[PDB]
This record gives sequence, C-alpha cells and structure tokens, in this order.
Amino acid sequence: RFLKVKNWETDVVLTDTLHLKSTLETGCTEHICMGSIMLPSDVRTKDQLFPLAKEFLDQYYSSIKRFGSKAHMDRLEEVNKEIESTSTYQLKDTELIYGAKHAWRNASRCVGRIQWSKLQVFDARDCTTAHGMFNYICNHVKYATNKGNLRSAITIFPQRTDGKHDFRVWNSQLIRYAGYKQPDGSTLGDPANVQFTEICIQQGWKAPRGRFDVLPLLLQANGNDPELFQIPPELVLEVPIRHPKFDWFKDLGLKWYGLPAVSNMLLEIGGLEFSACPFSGWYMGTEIGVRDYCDNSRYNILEEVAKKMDLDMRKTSSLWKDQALVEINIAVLYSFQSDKVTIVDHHSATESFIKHMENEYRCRGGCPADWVWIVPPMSGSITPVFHQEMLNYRLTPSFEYQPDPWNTHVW
Amino acid sequence: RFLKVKNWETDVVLTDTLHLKSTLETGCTEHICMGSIMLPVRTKDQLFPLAKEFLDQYYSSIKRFGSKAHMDRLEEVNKEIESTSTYQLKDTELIYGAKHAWRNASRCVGRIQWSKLQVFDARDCTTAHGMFNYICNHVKYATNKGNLRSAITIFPQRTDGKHDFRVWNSQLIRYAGYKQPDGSTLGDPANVQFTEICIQQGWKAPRGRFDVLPLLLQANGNDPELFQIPPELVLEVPIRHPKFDWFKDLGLKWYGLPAVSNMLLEIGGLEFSACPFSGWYMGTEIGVRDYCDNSRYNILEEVAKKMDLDMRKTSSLWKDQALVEINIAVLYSFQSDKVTIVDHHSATESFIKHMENEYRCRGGCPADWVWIVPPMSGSITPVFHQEMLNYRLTPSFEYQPDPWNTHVWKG
Ligand code: HEM
Ligand code: HEM
Ligand SMILES: Cc1cc(N)nc(CCc2cc(CC[C@H]3COCCN3C)cc(F)c2F)c1
Ligand SMILES: Cc1cc(N)nc(CCc2cc(CC[C@H]3COCCN3C)cc(F)c2F)c1
Ligand SMILES: C[C@H](O)[C@H](O)[C@H]1CNc2nc(N)[nH]c(=O)c2N1
Ligand SMILES: C[C@H](O)[C@H](O)[C@H]1CNc2nc(N)[nH]c(=O)c2N1
Ligand SMILES: [Zn+2]
Repeated sequence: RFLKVKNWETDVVLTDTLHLKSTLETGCTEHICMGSIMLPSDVRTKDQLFPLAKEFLDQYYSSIKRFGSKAHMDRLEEVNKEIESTSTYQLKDTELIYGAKHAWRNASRCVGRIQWSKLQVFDARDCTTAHGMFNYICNHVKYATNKGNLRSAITIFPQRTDGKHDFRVWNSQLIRYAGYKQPDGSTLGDPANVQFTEICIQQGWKAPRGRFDVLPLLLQANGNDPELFQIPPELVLEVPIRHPKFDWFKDLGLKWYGLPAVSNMLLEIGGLEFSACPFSGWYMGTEIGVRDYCDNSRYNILEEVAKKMDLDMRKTSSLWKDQALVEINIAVLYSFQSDKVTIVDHHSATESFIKHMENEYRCRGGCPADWVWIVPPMSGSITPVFHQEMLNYRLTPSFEYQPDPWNTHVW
Repeated sequence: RFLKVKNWETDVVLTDTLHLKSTLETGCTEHICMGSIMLPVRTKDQLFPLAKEFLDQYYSSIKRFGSKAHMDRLEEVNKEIESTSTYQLKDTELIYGAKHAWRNASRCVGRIQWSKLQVFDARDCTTAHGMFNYICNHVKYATNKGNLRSAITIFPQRTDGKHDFRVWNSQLIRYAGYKQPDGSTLGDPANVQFTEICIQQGWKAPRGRFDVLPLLLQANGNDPELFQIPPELVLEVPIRHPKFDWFKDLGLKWYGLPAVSNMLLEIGGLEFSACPFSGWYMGTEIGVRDYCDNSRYNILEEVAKKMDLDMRKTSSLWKDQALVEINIAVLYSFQSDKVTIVDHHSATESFIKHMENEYRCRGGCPADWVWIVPPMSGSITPVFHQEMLNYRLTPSFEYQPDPWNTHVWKG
C-alpha cells in the first residue's frame, strides 16, 4: 500500500505514497494490464460536482498553507452556495493558474514536467467568438515562440456548460502540415492529417497542395460552426533541416516548425471541464526526427535518406535503418540549435526527468509516470528512464482526451 | 467478454478472448498500473485443481477432452495426490507443459519458435555430478557447432522445499566480474556477486575480462558443487566491425548460447526449480545491453573515442552513433562465424506475425510491451506501434529468489 520503485542502473529506491490520493481509474485489473493501450477511457449533475470542487479546493488551500482556515471554509461554502444555485461555479484566477500547472504536473505521459511550475497561463474565459479565439491563439503563439526562445504557455477558453456550447479548437496541434492523397495512391505532405486537411478544404480552405503547408485554424466558439483562420506566417517559426556533415541533407527539402502546441485535449479542474485549452512547450528532438520523419505512417523518409548515404539496404541486419535514424536526429538538433530555436535532445530530457522524479518523490511523495510513453522512441536503454521503474496512476487536475469534434458536432 | 488491441501503424484490430482463461494476478489494480515494475511449500489442498486445469488443457489440445484416457488420468492423478501429496507428469505432459510455458511467456519476443523446443527429461537425476552431465549434453546439443537449437533440461520437481534442485548460475554461460580495490570492475559487473561466491566455494579465478564462470550446481537440497564446462563446448565469437579495423583491437568477444538457468517452471501445480533453457541471441541483447549499459561492460565511451565523435555535448548523439556501430559489429561477427543470431528488425516482425497468428488460432497472445520493444530504435520496429495485453497463463516460467539467500548450508 506504500509502494516502492527501483532504478536498476543505480539501485536508488523511492517510496510512493502519492498514489493513495489517486481518484480516477487506470484501465488495468488484477487479471490484465492495459499499460500499452493508447486510449483506455452529460452535464455533470449537481451531486457529482460539489465533491470534485471540495477535493480541489482542499489541495489548493493545503498548497498555500491555509488548510482549515478562515478563507478555506469561506471559499468552500461560497462554491457550495454557487453550485446549489447556478449548477456550476467559476474558478478564481489563482485557482485556475494552480489547476493548470497541476494538470501538467500530473500528466504521467509527459517527460518534460520538470518545468511544470513555470507555465504561463492565459485566461481566455471572457472569449465569445472564433475571431476572439483566433486573437487569443495568435497572442499565445507569439508569446510562446518568443523569437525562438520558447516559453511554456496555456490559453484557457470558457468551460463547458450544457455540452451544447462547447469551445473547441478542431486542430490537434495549433501548427501542423497539410496532407493530401495523390491521384495514384501515395500521400503528399503529412499522412496523419489527411482527414483534417480535407475537412479544411471540404469547408473552405485553399490549399497550396505542397508538402509542408501550414494548416489553417478551425475554431469553434459557444458550439457554433467552426471558422477558418490563417496564422500570420511571421508568427510560425520554422526550421530548415540540414546536417553538420552531409551537404546533400539540405537538398532533401525538409523543414519543421518550432512550436509544439497541443490543442485537442480537455483540461479538468475541480470538476469543471475546459474543452479548449491549447498548450505549448518546446520539442524533444526525437518527436520530429524519429516519429514525424521516420514513422512508416508519417513522412517516412528513412529509405530515401539511407540511399543518399549509400548504405546496404539489402539486409535488415546491416542496421541501415538505425544508422539513418541517428543521422536524421543529429540534423534536427543541429538545425534547431543553429537557428537558435529551443530544443532538447532525449538524453538531456530523460536525465531531467529522473531529477524531477526524485524531486517529486522527495517533496510530494511520488510522481505518476507512464514508462511506455516516457522512454524515448530511439536508444531506449542508454537513457536513464529505461532502467527506472515507474508507477502509473491518474491524479486530478488533469489533461484528458476527448472525441474529435466533427464526429460530435450537431452541425 | 471481448477485448480489442489496435496496431496504430496499420489499424489492424485484434480481439482477445484468451485473457478469460487467466488465473494468476498481474500486480495492477484499477487505481495503479505496475506495468514497468521488474519483479511484481504447496499442500495437497490446492494441488488437485491445478492438476485438473492443466490436464483439461492438455487433453483438449490433443482432441481427447472427456475421453476415457482423460478421465482415467484425472482419477490416477487424484489418487496419487491424496496418497503421496504430489504427482508425476507423463513424458507427453512434461513436453506439452514446457512448450506452453514458453508460449505463455509474455516478455519473450522469440515465441514464434515455441513449438520447436527440444525437451530433455532429467527427472531421474540425483546428484550435482549428474546435473553437470545433463547440462553438458544440453550445451553441446543446443550449440550444434553454431547452428543453434532451442532446448530445455528439466530436473526433478520440488517436494517439501527442503530438497530443491537448483542451478545457482543465472545463465549457464556467463563471464566473471571482479571488483578491484580501487573501485573499478574487471569483467562483467553484473556477475561480481556470483563470481565472489564461486571463488569462496574454491574456484581458482583467472581474473581476466572474459572468464567463463564455473557451474555451481545443487541437487536434492545439498550444498552446491563447482564444475567447469569443457571449454571446447563453449562457443565464442570474437567481435569485429565490417568497416572499422580498430574494432577488433577492443578485445571483445561473447558466447554464442543464451541459456537462462535461474527461473522456475510451473506445470499443473508442480514446481521445477531447475530447468535451464536456451535459444539464440537477438543482437541487441549483447550490443545494446551487455556492452553498453552503464552498469555492464560500458564501452560506449571507448568506442566513441576511437570513432572520433563530438563527445562534448550529448546533442551530438555520439552515444546513439556508437551504439549502432557496436550492434552492427555484433551481428556481423556472429553471421561471419555462422553462429545463429537475429537482428531486432527481423525478430519484432516475426513476433507480430506470431502474435496475429495466436489471436487467430488461440484467441490471444499475452505480451509485455515494456519488454517486447527492443532497447534501441524502438519506434522503427513494428511492435512499438502494437497495443498488447499482458496477463498470466499457466504453465509458466516464474522468478524465484536467489538460492544463496535461502539455502540452509550443511557444511
Ligand atoms: C516544455 C517542454 C515539454 C517537453 C520537452 C514535453 C515533452 C513531451 C513528450 C516527448 C511527450 C510524448 C508525446 C508524444 O510522443 O506525442 C509529452 C506528452 C505530454 N505532454 Fe509534455 N512536453 C513539454 C511541455 C508540456 C506542457 C507545457 C504541457 C501542458 C501544459 C504538457 C503536457 C503533456 C501531456 C498532457 C502529454 C501526454 C498527452 C497524451 O496522452 O497524448 N507538456 N510531452
Ligand atoms: C529462440 C530464440 C529466442 C529469442 C530470440 C528470445 C528473445 C528473448 C528476449 C530478447 C527476451 C528479453 C529478455 C531480456 O532482455 O533479458 C526474452 C525473454 C524471455 N524468454 Fe525468450 N528468446 C528465445 C527463446 C526462448 C526460449 C527457448 C525460452 C524458454 C523455453 C524463452 C523464454 C523466455 C522467458 C521466460 C523470458 C522472460 C524473461 C524474464 O522475465 O526475465 N525464450 N526472450
Ligand atoms: C506541449 C508539448 C510539448 C512537446 N514537446 N510535445 C508535444 C506534442 C506531443 C503530444 C501529442 C499529443 C497527441 C497524441 C496523439 C497525436 O497523434 C499521434 C499519436 N498521439 C498519441 C498530445 C499531447 F498532449 C502531446 F504533448 C506537446
Ligand atoms: C532463452 C533466451 C533467449 C534469448 N534470446 N535471450 C535470453 C536471455 C534474456 C533473459 C534474461 C533474464 C535475466 C532477468 C533479469 C535478471 O536481472 C537483471 C535483468 N535481467 C533482465 C531472464 C530471462 F528469462 C531471459 F530470457 C534467453
Ligand atoms: C524498469 C524497467 O521495467 C526495466 O528497465 C526493464 C525495461 N524493459 C526491459 N526489456 C527487456 N527486454 N529487458 C530488460 O531487462 C528490461 N528492463
Ligand atoms: C501501442 C503503443 O501504446 C503506442 O505505439 C505508443 C507507444 N509509446 C508511445 N510513446 C510516446 N511518447 N508517444 C506515442 O505516441 C507512443 N505510442
Ligand atoms: Zn497495468
């Protein structure tokens, strides 16, 4: 009941008590582990909402060393009064900032959480239209990009009410490249976005049908139909990809954007649901070089790179795929570091996370962590997280997945 | 109840019903996932249901469920248990049980081969000298001059837990490790504790960097005894690189036969505490883990030095570069000496085919993603993208405590 995690490279053993505070469910049972399932998982009735608010307020006032205080009980009664009457409640700015930082802090799949306390929270709860959402998002992009000195940020749009007036960003990320099918059968641009790249065209967009076309924003306010907006190109920081040794690398014609900005998740704070909460940080190099470029279902450039290196692609045991993979990821890091755009390699990021884990075990009693997501997609066992046992459990406040809006939108 | 797993690279969806036959527990609950935890006496009372379950499965597989042979065997095992408190497996049952313990091993990527296991019945063995003889014959048979063959040798089952057969070596063939007074280590740092035990038991240590450890063998609960495997039975491979002529000068070699000898085989409630089994290597086991773990031979630096990589900043990916070259060298050396080995691309591709076949013919394939995904180049192998369900079937291989921690010494 008081659990232990061992690092098998260092024998460091930490004891976890934070999991006992867990509230939600994992999808696992004593009979079957679902640890490798990508996604396990209406108006919150008045009965369900108040305990959720109380648990959240309790930890908030605990964290400011005012648990069981004057203002604690007052705020507890005031929110209880507000739920009994309005059937919801509004967070104070301070509570909102705490809830957002702690949603990041509790994100067991995120290797970058050592930075959790430095998040910049933009309160967009006064927003009413998609033009206004576009305005809030442009300011977010510009603030976070910071001319390449990237800064973490989240912008929080108004919370769900009856499920009919949902604020949604239809893009999965604020900045992504278009993808189109070819008349023959191949795919031009990013194959992961083919369905969305169409719903943009199949709703108004005029595509250059290039390979790296920055998609427009599809923004939905108060449950209305979504609207297209182009992010000002001067706000989208992009990096051409060259190699520090191979001058033909430049000729491959590769680029990527500097700002990773997830926009399709649901932020849950004290029972309240924020369906539109785009957040952004900076990249770990393998996200681009390993996954975006080398996934067979994505840009899938391994074959053409290996050919230009003139590797023996006859037999898999020559490890030509692994060799190209390394070079591709050297170039990504080299390109960002040269153009002065923040990026972290998987060695630094995982070493940071071990230090963060030991901070969380020491000052909080644990850190929920999903090994399947934390270990990088290359060179797994030469990073320290590979040898780190991790306990995965769900704390709140949290970021949660939510249905794609086009499947849900009463159009 | 049915359960689905999705391959996110191909969208292939499989349906698991086999998890319904799962008995043992995983360690996970609805509130915590223990998926990354490395490691998460028996009376007549509980033994006959375990025997019945195993014999029902055995007779089902041979299309004889409910037959007179089946009913007679159940009755015969019933009486033998109530009269003698244990029972003996027929040869057919033992072979079936050991193959299925491998087939059920959710952490094993090599299970496509499970039906071709060569089973050696050593249940008539009575002394450590007799154990040495059986293990020598196993090593010679399994090695087969480099054309490796899977094999398991099965010593007598546990009785009262005070007469166990045990192989004290964790693997049949392993290199010694010696802690020096200056704190440094000569040989395999993983084996320092076991090396010390061997020396204390009388082994004259050559004190080199690749000394094959003696066998320490325990029969019938007696004190263990030292034996030296004939060197002509220990097939080894000098490690050279196909492009880097300086790589041979690193002085590296490895043995050809991976043979795990510290696990416990459970069949129908019976416990076989000495059951060495052997296959052939996946290249990464040597090149990634054995050579490049920080806690093992740890040659990343000296390799990256001789390669003259930028070793000042990790973002140069010198560690990942040297890792690939070392793993190319291991595969090249084994193939050149015609010693069986499989690279991680071939092995994971075969496992996906195996897994899909098992879903079709068997209703499931329990699988531990944390262990199946290789320790380098994770996401460019197809298992990274495969959802897996982990559960426990019997017959099974289990961990057991190291015998030096439990043995009662006779003197
Ligand atoms: C600042 C540097 C950051 C780094 C280096 C980083 C790194 C990562 C990486 C590599 C992943 C794996 C995701 C994938 O493979 O697709 C991830 C997941 C995640 N990150 Fe972070 N991240 C950062 C900032 C943030 C911020 C600012 C937030 C929220 C405020 C956040 C929340 C999350 C969440 C919720 C997930 C998992 C979501 C899912 O299940 O898909 N991250 N992060
Ligand atoms: C024939 C080729 C085989 C290959 C390529 C192979 C490969 C592997 C690998 C790479 C692992 C991961 C273990 C580690 O990283 O230390 C593993 C685990 C395992 N293998 Fe296989 N294996 C083979 C044959 C066998 C055989 C013949 C058996 C038993 C009859 C077996 C039983 C197991 C078991 C029980 C585990 C679990 C290890 C543990 O939990 O410590 N394997 N295998
Ligand atoms: C803030 C931030 C920093 C950083 N370094 N990277 C990211 C993007 C990774 C990321 C991705 C996703 C989407 C998950 C889906 C997308 O479809 C492919 C399969 N995948 C399961 C959610 C996140 F919450 C997240 F974080 C975000
Ligand atoms: C039959 C066979 C084929 C093949 N290709 N490889 C092997 C060796 C891998 C292997 C290794 C181990 C050791 C388990 C723990 C011990 O503590 C340190 C960490 N270590 C993981 C057990 C196995 F059961 C096993 F299989 C065996
Ligand atoms: C903590 C973690 O479970 C541990 O490092 C595991 C991870 N996956 C592994 N996978 C394999 N094949 N072998 C291992 O030893 C390990 N070690
Ligand atoms: C099936 C498996 O869960 C899936 O491929 C996961 C594995 N681990 C991952 N890890 C990260 N960081 N990101 C991912 O998208 C995935 N995908
Ligand atoms: Zn689990």
